Amino acid sequence: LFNYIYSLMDVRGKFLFFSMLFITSLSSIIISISPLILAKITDLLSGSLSNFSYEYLVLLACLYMFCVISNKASVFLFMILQSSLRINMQKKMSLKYLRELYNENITNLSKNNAGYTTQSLNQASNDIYILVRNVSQNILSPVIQLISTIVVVLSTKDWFSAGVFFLYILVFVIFNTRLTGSLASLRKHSMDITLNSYSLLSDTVDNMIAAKKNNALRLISERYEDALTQENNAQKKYWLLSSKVLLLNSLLAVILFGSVFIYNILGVLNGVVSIGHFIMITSYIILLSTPVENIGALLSEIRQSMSSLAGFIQRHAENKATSPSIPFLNMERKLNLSIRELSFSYSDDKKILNSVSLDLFTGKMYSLTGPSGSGKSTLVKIISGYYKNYFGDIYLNDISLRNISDEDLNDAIYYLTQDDYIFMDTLRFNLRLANYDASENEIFKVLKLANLSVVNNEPVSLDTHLINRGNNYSGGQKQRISLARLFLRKPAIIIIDEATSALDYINESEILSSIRTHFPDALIINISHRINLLECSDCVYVLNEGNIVASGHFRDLMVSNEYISGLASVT
Amino acid sequence: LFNYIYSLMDVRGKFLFFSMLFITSLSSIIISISPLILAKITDLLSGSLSNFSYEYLVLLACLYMFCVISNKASVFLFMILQSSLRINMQKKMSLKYLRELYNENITNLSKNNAGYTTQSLNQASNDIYILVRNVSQNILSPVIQLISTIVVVLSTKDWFSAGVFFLYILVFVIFNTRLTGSLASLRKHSMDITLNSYSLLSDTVDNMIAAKKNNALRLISERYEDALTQENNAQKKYWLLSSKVLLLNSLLAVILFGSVFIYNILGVLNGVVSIGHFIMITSYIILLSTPVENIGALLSEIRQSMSSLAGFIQRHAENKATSPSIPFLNMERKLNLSIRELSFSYSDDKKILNSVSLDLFTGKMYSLTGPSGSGKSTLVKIISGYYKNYFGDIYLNDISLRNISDEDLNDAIYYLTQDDYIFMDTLRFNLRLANYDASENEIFKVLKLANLSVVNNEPVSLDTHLINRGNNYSGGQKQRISLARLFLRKPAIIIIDEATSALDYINESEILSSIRTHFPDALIINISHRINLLECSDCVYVLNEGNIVASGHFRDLMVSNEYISGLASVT
Repeated sequence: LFNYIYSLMDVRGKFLFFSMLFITSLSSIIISISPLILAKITDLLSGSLSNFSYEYLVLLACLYMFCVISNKASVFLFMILQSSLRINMQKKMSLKYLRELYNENITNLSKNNAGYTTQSLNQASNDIYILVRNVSQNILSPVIQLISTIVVVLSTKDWFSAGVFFLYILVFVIFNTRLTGSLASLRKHSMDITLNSYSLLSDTVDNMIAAKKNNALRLISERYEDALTQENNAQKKYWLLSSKVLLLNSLLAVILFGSVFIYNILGVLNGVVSIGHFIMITSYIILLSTPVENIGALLSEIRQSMSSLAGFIQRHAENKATSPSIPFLNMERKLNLSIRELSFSYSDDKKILNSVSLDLFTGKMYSLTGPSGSGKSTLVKIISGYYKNYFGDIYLNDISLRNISDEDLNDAIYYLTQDDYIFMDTLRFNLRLANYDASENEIFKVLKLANLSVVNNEPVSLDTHLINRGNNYSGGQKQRISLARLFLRKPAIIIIDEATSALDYINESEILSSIRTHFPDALIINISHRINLLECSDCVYVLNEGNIVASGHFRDLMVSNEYISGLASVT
Repeated sequence: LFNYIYSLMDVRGKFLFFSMLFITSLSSIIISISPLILAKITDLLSGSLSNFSYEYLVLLACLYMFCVISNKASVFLFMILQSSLRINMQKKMSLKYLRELYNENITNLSKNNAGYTTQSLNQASNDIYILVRNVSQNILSPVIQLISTIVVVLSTKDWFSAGVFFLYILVFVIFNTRLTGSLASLRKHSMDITLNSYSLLSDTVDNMIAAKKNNALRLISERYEDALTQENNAQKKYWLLSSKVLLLNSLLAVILFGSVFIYNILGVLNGVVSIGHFIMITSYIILLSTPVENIGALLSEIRQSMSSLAGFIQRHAENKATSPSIPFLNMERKLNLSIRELSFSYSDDKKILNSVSLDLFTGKMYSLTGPSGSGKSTLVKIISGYYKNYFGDIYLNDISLRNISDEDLNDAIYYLTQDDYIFMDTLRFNLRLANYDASENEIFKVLKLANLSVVNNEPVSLDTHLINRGNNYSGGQKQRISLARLFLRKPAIIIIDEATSALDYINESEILSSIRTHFPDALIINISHRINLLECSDCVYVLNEGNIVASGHFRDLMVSNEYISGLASVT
C-alpha cells in the first residue's frame, strides 16, 4: 500500500518530499524553545534589575519573536512545497488507473459507469494527498515538540507536571485508536455511498434526452433524492459519532491540563513554584495544544484514508494479470479452433449453453444461423474475451483460451458487433485506434476499402469530427466505422455477428470478399441468417438454445432440416 | 449570484448559519482582550508587590487562559456547525442542476458528457462552501479583532503604532484587490482546463472496451497525457503567481510590523515606553497575524470562487425558459401542421434544407421516403425540439414551434428513433419513465401491446434489469423498448424514423395498426422506404437533399417519378 503512494514520486517528486520533511521538522525545534524564552523574560522582572538586566529583556524579546517568525514562515513554505507536490503526484496518478482499467476485464467495466470512475479516482488522489499531509508533517513535527516538553519539565524537577503531561499522551492514543476502528469503516461507507450517489447522475445526465422526451422529471428528481438522503443519513451516522469524539478529547484537556494549571497556580501563591516556572508550565500547555491535536490528526486521517484507499488496490491491481500464460500466438499465423463442452450461467437460474464440442480449422469461411441469439451471438463473445464464467476449455493451437491473457488474446481474435463503440473526436482518432504504427498513407488506403472515404459522392477529410453514441453518422455508416478497424489491424481468427443488418448488396459484395482478400489464411466466422452469406461458406452450424444440433453445407441442411429449408424459400 | 447561494438554506440551513455568524464573531471579542491581559500581568511584576499584588497575577492568569480556551473551543464549534451545514447545502444543491439540465436544450447536452457535469457540479459546491467559509467567518471575525487594535493603541497614545498598524491594512487591500483580478481568471482557466482534463476520461472509461479490442493503449494514455500536461502547465501559471504574491505580503509584515517591534524596543530601553506597553505592542502584532491573513482569505477566495461560480449561472439559469409562450396544446387534441420555408446550417458550410413549404392535417397516416437521411430524418428532429438553428416558422394550430417551450412541446410531439435511449435499472423504471401517474395495472397492459411481455415464450417480470447502451436486450428488443413509452404516454403528433429496420411482419402488423387504434385523431408520420408501409398512407412525400420534390399517393408516385417506380419493383 505504502509503496504505491511513494511510487507516484519521480525525480522532483522525491526531492520536494524530503524538503517538506526537514523544513516542517525544523520548525518544531525553534517552537520548542519558545515557552522557555518567555519564562526567563518573566523571571528577569523580579531580579536585581541593574545595567545588563534591561538589555537582556530586549535581547530575548527578539529571540522569542524570531522563533515565531521562523515557525510562521515555515507553514507557508510547507503549503507551497505541497502545492508544488500536488501537481507532480496527479500526472503520474491519473494514468495509474487508466492503464489499470485497460488490462482489467469487461465484467468490471460493464458494471462501472463514467461518473463512478470520475469519483473512484477522485477519492484516491484525495486520500493519498491527505496521507502525505500526515506522513510528512504529523509523523515528526509533533513528536519532536512533545519529547522536549517531557524532559524539560522532568529536568526543572516538576514531577507531577512531568507525569500528567505524559499521562494525557498515554490515554489520548488508546482512546483514539479504539474509536478509529468504526470511524474508518463509517467514512469508508460514507464515501462508498457518496460513490453510489453519483453512480446514478451518470445514468441521469447521459439519458436526460429520453427523460425530457417522456417527461418523468419527478422520477428523475425523486430517484436522485432517494440516493441523496441515502448519503445524508449515512453521512449523519459518521459526523455525529466523529463530533461526539471531539467533546470527549477536548474535555480531557480541561480535565488534565486544566488541573495542572490549577496545581501550579496553587503552589505559586505559596512559594513552592516561582513566577517563571508557573509562566513556563502554563505556556507549555498553551503550546501543547498544537502537537497533541496534530498527533490525533495522524492516528485517524491515516487509518480512515488507508481503508478508503484499500478499496482501490484489491480490485484493479491483480489477480487478472500475474504475467503468466502470455504465450504464444503463431508468427506465420493460422491457429485453428477447438471448443470442448462449453456451458454458461449468467444469473445461475438457467444454463445458457448445455453441451458444445466443436472443432474449426483456419483459412476457410464459416457460418452460424438458426434461432436468433439463442446462444450463437454470446458463444463467440466468451471466445473473444468478455466473460470467464464458462465451463470447459477453448483450445487454439495447443493453448486453451482461459489461459491466454486479454492483451495477446485481442491481437488474433477480432470480433465485429451490431453495437459499435465510437468516440467523440476526429476521424483520424478512431482510425488510429486500431493502430498507432499506421500513418496517413495506409489510413487513407483502408478508407477506400472500408466504404466511407467518398461519402455522399464527396471524399471525407481525416479531421472530420464524430458526436457521442454515434450521433454524427447513420445506422449503416456506424457499422462501417467498426469495419475500418478490421483492415487497419491484422487478426488470425475473425468473428462477425448480425453487422449485415444495416447494409445492402452494392456494398456487401465489396466487403464480404475483401476480408477473404486481406485475410485469407484467417478463420472467418459470420453470424447472419442471409442465404447468400450461408452459401459462400465451407461449413454452416445451427445453434438451438445453447446446444449444437446441426453442421455441414447449406445444400445438405436445406434438405435434411426444415429451418434451413424454410429460410431458403424466403429469397 | 448571492441569492442563489442563500437559496440553498432551508429551515435548519438558515438556523445554523446565524449560529455560525454569532459564535465566530463572539470569539473575536474575547481574543481582542487577550494581549491587554498579559500587559497588566507583565507590568504587575515591577509594582509595589504587597498582599493583593500576587493574587492579581493568579486572577489574570485564569482570565488570559479562559480567553484562549473560549476562542479555541469556538473553532471546533465552527467546524462542527459547518460540517452540519455541508450536508444540508448539498441535498438542495444536487437537484439545483439536475432540474436545470432537464429544462435546457439537447444542443447543450450533446456537447456535454457524463464526466464533464460530474466535475461541473463538483466545482460549484466546492466554491459555494468556500464562499460560506468567507461570508460567515472572514467578514466579521477579523474586522472586530482589527478595529479594537486601532483605538486601543490610539487610546494608550502610541500614535506611530496607531499609524503603521492602520497603514498595513491601508496597503494590504490595494495590493491584493489589484492582483486578484488576474488570479481569479487564472484559477478560472485552471479549473476550466481541469474540467476539460476529465472531459476526455468520460470518453476513455466509456469506450475502453473498443480500445482494449483494438489495442491503442499508448494513444489512450498519450492523448490523456496531452490534456494532463495542458492542466499541469496551466496550474503552474497560477501556482507560480499565487506563491509569488505571498513572499511580497509576508515581506511587508517584516517591513512594517518588524520596524514597529524595533521602534518600541528602542523607546523601552530609554524610558519613553514601559515594559507592559512594549509587551502589549509586540503581543498585538503577535495576535495581528491572525486577522490580517484572514482578511486576505476573504478578498481573494470570494472573488476567484465568484468568477468560477459565474460560469454556472449565465448558461443553465435562462434565457431558454422565461415562462413565456407556455400556451397552449388543445385539450380535445388534434393540432394539424404547417411548415413555411425551412432551412438549416449545421457547420454553416452547406444548406441542409433549401425550401420547405408543407402543410399536414391530423387524424391520418403520412410517410417520408426517397434518398436516405438526405434531410428527411433531420427535418422531424428540428420539429420534435432538438435544434433552433433553422429558418422560418413551423405552425401547429395557430402557434409556431419556435415559440412553444420544450416542456409543453414534448407532450404532443413524440418521436421514435433507431438510436434508442435505455437506462441501467429495472424494467419498471424505463416504463414508468413515460409516466409516473401510470401504476402496475396499465404498465402490464401496455407490455402485451408493446410485444415484450412474453419474451422467449415466457412472461418477463417488471423487476428485470437492463445493462448500459442496451447491452441486456437485442437489436429488435431495443427498438420495442422505445415503443412501450409511446402507448404509456398520449401524444397529438407522432413521428416514426427507420425504427422498422430491426423488425419483421409477424410483429410489424401488431404494431403499425395499434398506433392507429390507440391514437386515431393523432398525426402519425413514418420515415421508412418499405412499400407496404408507404401504401397504407394517405399522403407520401419525397425529400431530395433538403428541398421538397414530390407529394401524393403511392400509386401516382410509382407512375409519375422513377424512384418510387424503382422501389415498387423490389418486392
